[PDB]
Amino acid sequence: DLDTDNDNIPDSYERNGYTIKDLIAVKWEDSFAEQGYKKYVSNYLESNTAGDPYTDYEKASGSFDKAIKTEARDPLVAAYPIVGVGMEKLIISTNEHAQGKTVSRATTNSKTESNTAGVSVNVGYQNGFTANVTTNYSHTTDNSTAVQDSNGESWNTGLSINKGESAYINANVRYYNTGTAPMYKVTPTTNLVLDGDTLSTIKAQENQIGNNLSPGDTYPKKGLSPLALNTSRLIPINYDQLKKLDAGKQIKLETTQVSGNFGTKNSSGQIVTEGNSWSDYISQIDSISASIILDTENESYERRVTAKNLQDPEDKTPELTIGEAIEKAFGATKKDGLLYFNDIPIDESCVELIFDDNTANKIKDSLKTLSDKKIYNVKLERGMNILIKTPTYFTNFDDYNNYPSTWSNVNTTNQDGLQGSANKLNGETKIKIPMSELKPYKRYVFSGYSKDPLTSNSIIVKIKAKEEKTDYLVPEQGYTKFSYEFETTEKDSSNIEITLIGSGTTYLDNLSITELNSTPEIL
Amino acid sequence: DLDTDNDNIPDSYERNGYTIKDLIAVKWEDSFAEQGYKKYVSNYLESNTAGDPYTDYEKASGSFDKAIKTEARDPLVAAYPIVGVGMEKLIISTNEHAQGKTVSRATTNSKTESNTAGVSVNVGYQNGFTANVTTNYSHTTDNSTAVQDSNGESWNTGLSINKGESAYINANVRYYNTGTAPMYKVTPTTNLVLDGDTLSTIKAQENQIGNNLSPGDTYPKKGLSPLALNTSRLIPINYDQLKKLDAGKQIKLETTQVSGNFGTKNSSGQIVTEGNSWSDYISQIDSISASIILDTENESYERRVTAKNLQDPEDKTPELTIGEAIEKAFGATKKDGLLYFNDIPIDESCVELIFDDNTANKIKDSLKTLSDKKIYNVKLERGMNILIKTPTYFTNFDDYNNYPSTWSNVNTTNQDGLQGSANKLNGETKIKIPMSELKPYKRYVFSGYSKDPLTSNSIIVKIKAKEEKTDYLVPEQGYTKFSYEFETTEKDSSNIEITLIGSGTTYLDNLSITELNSTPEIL
Amino acid sequence: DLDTDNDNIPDSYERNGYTIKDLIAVKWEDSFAEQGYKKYVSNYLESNTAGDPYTDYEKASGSFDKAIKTEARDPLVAAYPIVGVGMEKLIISTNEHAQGKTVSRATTNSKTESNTAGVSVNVGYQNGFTANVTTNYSHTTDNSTAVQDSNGESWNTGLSINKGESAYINANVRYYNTGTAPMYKVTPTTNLVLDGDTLSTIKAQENQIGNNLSPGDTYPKKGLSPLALNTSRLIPINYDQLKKLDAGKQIKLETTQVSGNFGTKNSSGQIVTEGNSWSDYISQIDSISASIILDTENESYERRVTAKNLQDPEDKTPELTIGEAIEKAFGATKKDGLLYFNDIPIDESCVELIFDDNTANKIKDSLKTLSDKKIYNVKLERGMNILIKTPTYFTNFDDYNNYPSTWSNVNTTNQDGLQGSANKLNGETKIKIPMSELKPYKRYVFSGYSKDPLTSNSIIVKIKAKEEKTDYLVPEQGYTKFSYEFETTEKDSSNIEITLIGSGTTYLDNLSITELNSTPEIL
Amino acid sequence: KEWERKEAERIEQKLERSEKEALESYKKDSVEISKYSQTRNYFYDYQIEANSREKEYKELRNAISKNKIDKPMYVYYFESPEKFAFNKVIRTENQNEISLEKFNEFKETIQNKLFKQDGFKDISLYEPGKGDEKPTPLLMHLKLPRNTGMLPYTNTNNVSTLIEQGYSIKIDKIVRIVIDGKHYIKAEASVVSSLDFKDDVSKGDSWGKANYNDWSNKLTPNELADVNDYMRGGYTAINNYLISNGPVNNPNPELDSKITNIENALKREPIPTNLTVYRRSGPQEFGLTLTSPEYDFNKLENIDAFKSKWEGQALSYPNFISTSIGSVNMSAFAKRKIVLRITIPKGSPGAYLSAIPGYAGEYEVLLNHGSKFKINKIDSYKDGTITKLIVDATLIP
Ligand SMILES: [Ca+2]
Ligand SMILES: [Ca+2]
Ligand SMILES: [Ca+2]
Ligand SMILES: [Ca+2]
Ligand SMILES: [Ca+2]
Ligand SMILES: [Ca+2]
Ligand SMILES: [Ca+2]
Ligand SMILES: [Ca+2]
Ligand SMILES: [Ca+2]
Repeated sequence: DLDTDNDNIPDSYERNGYTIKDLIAVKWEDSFAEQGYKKYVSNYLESNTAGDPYTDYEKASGSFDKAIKTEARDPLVAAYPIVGVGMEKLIISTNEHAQGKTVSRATTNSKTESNTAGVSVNVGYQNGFTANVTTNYSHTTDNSTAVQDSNGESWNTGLSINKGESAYINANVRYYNTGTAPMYKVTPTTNLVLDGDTLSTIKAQENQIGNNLSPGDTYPKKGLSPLALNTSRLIPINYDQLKKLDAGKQIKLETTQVSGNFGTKNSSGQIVTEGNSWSDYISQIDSISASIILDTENESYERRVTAKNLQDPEDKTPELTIGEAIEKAFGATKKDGLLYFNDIPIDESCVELIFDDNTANKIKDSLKTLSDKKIYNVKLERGMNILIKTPTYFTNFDDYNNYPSTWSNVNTTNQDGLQGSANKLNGETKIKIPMSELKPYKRYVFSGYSKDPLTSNSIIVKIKAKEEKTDYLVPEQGYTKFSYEFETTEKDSSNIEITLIGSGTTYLDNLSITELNSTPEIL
Repeated sequence: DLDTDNDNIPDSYERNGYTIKDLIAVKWEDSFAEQGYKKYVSNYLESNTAGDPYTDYEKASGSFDKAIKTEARDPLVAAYPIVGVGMEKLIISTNEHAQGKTVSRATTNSKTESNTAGVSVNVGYQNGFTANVTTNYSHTTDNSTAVQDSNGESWNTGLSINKGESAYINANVRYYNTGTAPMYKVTPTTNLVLDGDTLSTIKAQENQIGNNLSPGDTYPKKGLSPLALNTSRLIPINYDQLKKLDAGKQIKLETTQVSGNFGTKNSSGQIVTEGNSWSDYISQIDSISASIILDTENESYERRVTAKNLQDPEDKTPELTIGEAIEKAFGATKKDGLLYFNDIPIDESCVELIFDDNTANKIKDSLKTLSDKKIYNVKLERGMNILIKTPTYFTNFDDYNNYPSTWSNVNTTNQDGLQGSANKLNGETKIKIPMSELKPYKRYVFSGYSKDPLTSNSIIVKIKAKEEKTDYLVPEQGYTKFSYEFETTEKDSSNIEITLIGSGTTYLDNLSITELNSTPEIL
Repeated sequence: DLDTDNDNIPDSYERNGYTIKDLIAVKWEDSFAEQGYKKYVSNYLESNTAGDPYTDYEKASGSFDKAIKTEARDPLVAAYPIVGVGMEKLIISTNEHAQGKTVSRATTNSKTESNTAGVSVNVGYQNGFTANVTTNYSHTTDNSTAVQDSNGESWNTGLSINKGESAYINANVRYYNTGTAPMYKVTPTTNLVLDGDTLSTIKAQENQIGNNLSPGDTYPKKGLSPLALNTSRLIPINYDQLKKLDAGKQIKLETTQVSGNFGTKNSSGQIVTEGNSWSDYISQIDSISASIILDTENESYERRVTAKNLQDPEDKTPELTIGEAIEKAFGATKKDGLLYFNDIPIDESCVELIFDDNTANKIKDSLKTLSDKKIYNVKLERGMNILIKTPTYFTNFDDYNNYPSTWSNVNTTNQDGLQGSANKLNGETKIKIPMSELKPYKRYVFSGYSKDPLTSNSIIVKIKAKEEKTDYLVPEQGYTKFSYEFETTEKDSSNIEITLIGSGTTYLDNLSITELNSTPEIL
Repeated sequence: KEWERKEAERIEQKLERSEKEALESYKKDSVEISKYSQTRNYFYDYQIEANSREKEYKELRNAISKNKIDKPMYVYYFESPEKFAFNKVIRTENQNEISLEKFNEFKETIQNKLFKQDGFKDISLYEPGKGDEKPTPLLMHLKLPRNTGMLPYTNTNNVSTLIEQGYSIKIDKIVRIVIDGKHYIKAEASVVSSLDFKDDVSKGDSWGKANYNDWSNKLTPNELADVNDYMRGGYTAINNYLISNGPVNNPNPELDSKITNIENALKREPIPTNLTVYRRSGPQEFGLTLTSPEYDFNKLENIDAFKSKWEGQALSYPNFISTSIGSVNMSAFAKRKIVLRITIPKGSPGAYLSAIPGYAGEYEVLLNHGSKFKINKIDSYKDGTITKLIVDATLIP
């Protein structure tokens, strides 16, 4: 009944009940929860609950721009812009205007590459912390380059550079958005850096891209002709970085400064984007909000959710757990003890979490007073980062099995697993996976869960690959997470075999193969 | 019932009690200091207690910019931004367009070198003056660079300059903001100088530095590639200064005129930085505030502190001691006589204090009047300069110790110390500090406090280094401070030996090793 | 009750009493004089009682630009700022680019020397005129050069200019303000003048300085690098003025046109310095006020005060004497018949007084009608010039005794002094001041006061220096003022000694040595 | 003054020819049109129709009713203390200090009470400072609610805000601030709106008929029968019984049951809103006669005596009160100089008696006997040369 902010919602209806329906706010009684309204909780001291340029009423009632993703309907998630550049092809040409010698190479792009590259994987997991510590944390602003058609050939031995004069570099770029914000006056800048050495800076101006860049799409609409570095002219290189590109290093292209605007609804008609811009709300968001990233193997997402600093009892901001923050950041359907995407399950056991030193240390410190020892029951704080990676292959010995091959000695008739059923181990359990559907020159990690209702039963797991290995495993009554890494090689090699041998009493569940990073190739 | 300025605070409250909660101002009654609620003071003669373009209650309520550091919410602390430039590595090339001869040297930048260079050291410190003086006073606006990757070789060998024609000098620079304020329309003018000879000036204008420089971060966000001086394009050099650089001297950079605007709320909605400027307040705030600089080896801060003008009873402004001003301007947990940061402990017997001549004269005038004979319980005056240097190593035979080696013959079981325990001595005390832990070619001061209730139980100390020495300090009834200085060379040298012996009765405490400057290496 | 101007202060409170406490006027009844408060008078026939753009009430309330010094709180003085330009180091080069014959010399700048350059002293000073008469007037705008670091060497030797073409000049320049007002938008036009001939006019535009020049502050703050003339570009010279630097002449500098803005607080927020100009008030202050310059050996002060014309009973304006105008325009403490600064004593027998011809004629006209025979009880009218030269050494046989060399035959057991005591004599008196503190190539005047209670007791004085001089003086019963002059030579010279021999009955008081100007150097 | 000018030329390009002509008419005749909009509703309806300033009033009022705002605002203005029922001066123009006792008495006069704002008025949006017009030490700082008229309009080189205030204000608090050396009262106030019809009475009749079509069905036969007796002639007998202290002096059980039935019938359907109504009262209701000298309000000392006697007191009506929703002057009470403007809060007993067909009454509301009215404001106007008073009162528990 009492209202403080400049909005229709009273402060009594800004906590513990918030019904936006037919443009009026009324109180929940938990009756129309299946009738299509998710949880909104907003500041009753701040009209702008988040750092977005909107009040809590407008963003929770649909009275804003149509191009904004509807996940920002909740007042705890701010519409935060992320602009990324993707690499598709590279050409080396010895001329400056464009006869001459020119080669072309195809290049794949990796967004969450440098974030999980500093992930050190141990064989045993301590306490309830089922996550590793990355050395460095990086968002989807930077992009990594991987050469697929890397046949054995020096880049110099065809380019024929003798002493001092090296060729020029041209490429094609794409401009995507991973976030809930459309860019209209797209004027970014980026640095093309090889192993620390900056080669050039690239600005795309305004007319070359257009008056709009929507969330979740590129300027080349899906599969079309890429925009090259021709329509700021050509990028030179010297005779010191060609061997770096050839042997061990890769070209990084990082977006330095992003300038853009947005369109807000006026009193009369459609959006207006002249007298406002995306220039100052970035620091308002990132100083009050955390950073939660999702990387499904098809596409990635990044969100900023406002959080609480513990040293402020006047700060009456909403408080959430890790899983609740994930659900409000991304949007998931909640069934009995579990959360699901359209096809991707979300759990602390199905998709993996990556934290930097600060977040991992805070989660380790905060897990001491908890009695459940689960990852997602950690209260959300400010200044912490979550990187959730989705495995490229996962089985749970249940209704989900996306493994292209068929396992050996699967005994579904069991009930003492974390989810559904589990494999009653009897002897050897085998699978083979072809090299064709696995990316060459990369690192993969296989993880899984084991139980043993005995004292000192043991398993051996052999990973037959181009570094084949055998690992010993001693499970106990408690559930043990095991995770082992290996490196992939070229297509013209053999398959990869995963074998495991036990005494016939242990139980296995939640087997997940994931790609983590790419290994350098000798050239 | 009575208020004076353009503010909501009553006049009666505004002296000796000040608390803001739920956007109401209530008095202070010393009962809720442990719940994160803290008292301030405000001047009841003007709406702006500080020199900022914001009122005291509004800046003490949090209804303003969040990018500012949160310890600047105190109304007695004003927002003050400083732009600095730092060179990273130097490249010399003989072509204006970029073949030819190009050499590269790797440098490191330091903020407080010229201020410390005018500071002399002494074996003992008379009376209550436990500091030294600086010859000239400078802030961290100017910086000094020291080359680590430079073995014995002249610059003329790699450049081949005979009589008059020289190469072109290029440098990699970054821009940093060490203060509690942002700026957006950054247009910095920076002079590149060497012992007075202004080589050139550079304007970064708008297209290279970006439309934002938030406090707490430099121009590259954490670890990325620094800006190169290739985009005003190049600066020349002649064959009269190269040997000057070769022998003893170094290149310094300092900015002169910096433009920028400040953010503030509008009437209803967004925030605008168009009709604002950080250019019409500098002459107001420097003529009304003192200056404090703190230099931890990792990061530095500097704030401007308004004080009480002594020779005017009409100007009813509150008075401050030194330590209270430091605690309110920086933010330090106050234990029993202890000011602790997140990691750095700051006291009088834990850090280094640097003043100029005038501060020394005034503090010798005002220090004699104190009956406790302590440096911090002196009333603060307008426009006075203080610098604090955190020692890179400091031990006190207590909870804090950050030394590379373990001290020898340590007897911590004592209570007759200034802070609890003190080191009882029965014999020799040794340390062997390596060049793996130290930067090359620096000047260091080891300081400590000696105490002994005995007549002439003399102590000798040997500092074996590249400039090895022996000294004698006699003990006194008082708690006497000794400070010694030494130098080193490049890091391929042996351990530095610190040996000391008294006669088994003397007591020592607060052993600190700090850095001062770089010696001019011979090249 | 009765009001005339655009002010709140009544007519009775505008005259013979003025106290402005808590923005409220009240009559001065002389019971709050010792509590740090001061009484004024301001005109009741004009809102702007002075030439500044500030009425009496806002300039007396403290409600104006706080960068204006506190000495302008009285309504008598107008905020009149001055830009002066000085030089430190000259470098001579024979190229149009930078290689060439370059010579670098350091040169000292003298602000107030040309006003008192053509002054002559007398052995006996007739009547009650204890001052000196000058032949020309000069402000702090002009600045003269004195070359010190110059051994025996012609200037043509360092350049080898043979027949027709000389080299180019370049200098290190700095900007100072001597006035109680700030200007922001500086437009400094200066001219580099050579003994009646002008070489070049330098416009420093806006970018080289910026929109900030605080009053009393050098553009480099304290000890930094001077601003070189390397950032309207080069100034030439022929083989006619190159040789005139050698023998007698000094090159001077004179600013001609300067404009700026003054900060005016708006109704709500910040001070507006854009819509302004310091050109409509130059004749407002220049044509109605007087001119008082005080020359300390460390700094110069310039003030303008409103006065009364005697031949106009219509104009009701405040009446001022000399000493009261000095105390109002500078701020002084009133001891018993004494005017003091914080350390500088100012009195008719303690400082040097320099007057122009018309003002000296006026005072000699007015010295007849005074029955007290004093120089400070002279009424002030429009259109004077005042120079107060504080001596570099002054003793009065009192608490002030700052002579670095001790006297001989000191007898202070007396009481018939002008103030305190008088120096009793028995025989000789020897003073030997060393060359370690005499600046070479200067001129010094020693003045003194004598009494003699004997009919024909006479003294002899010997000033033994490079140009020694004997003199025979006949003192009288009253106080007689005498002045002698002498010069000096370079560092290799001997100490300068002063011997005075009386006969045991004469009394000496107020002995002061001062510096006047520079002598030409044989080179 | 940027936003006022911006919205002034935003509204000005959508103001038509007659609306803008009325805008310069208010620009040249602000005070007279303001007082006319204050006091026009108490004249005859044909006086309204033949009024020259009525066209300007209706054009400006329509412009005010079409230029609205969705959010509450805070506005600053200076208005006479005589306009807010403070018939004295706190500090004069030359006086700059306000003592504690005058602040206390102004506080206790303005405490827990409502003050009407009627007619056209020009108001600045921001707090006046140094050079702005500050004629009085009363700086009213009002929260105008949502859906309230708001007209920025530019006059010469200045800009102001014309509105049609028709609302009472509740001053929440006041403070004493110093502006240009003078003590000003800054009054934080809240607008309390009332359902006032003034002259448009057909739509008020429609509202009363919609709210009271079933009212006669809700009454018992005793209550409905006594109400039917009441408007058709029993009002005279019942009012003569109640005024002459009937139930105390010579109690009539038939008339006691009659007034009980009337009170119950009024209590059956409470009014669902806070209303502003106009009762044409005579001198005998104020203890005076027509031949008494105090009734002739053409002189000013009679109005001063009326203020000294009746302001700040409670008016007691021991009989049932007949009120008219129309402020328009009628032939029945043209000679009466007292028009009592009564404010009635929510849930009060009473009825709109014109919903029952067959009665020749003109838009009448009946009120329970023994009522107490709080006298709040007394303005004055000129019906021709006859000076009449506007006694703005209210209903108090
Ligand atoms: Ca609310
Ligand atoms: Ca809100
Ligand atoms: Ca399991
Ligand atoms: Ca106040
Ligand atoms: Ca204030
Ligand atoms: Ca200790
Ligand atoms: Ca006056
Ligand atoms: Ca006056
Ligand atoms: Ca004396």
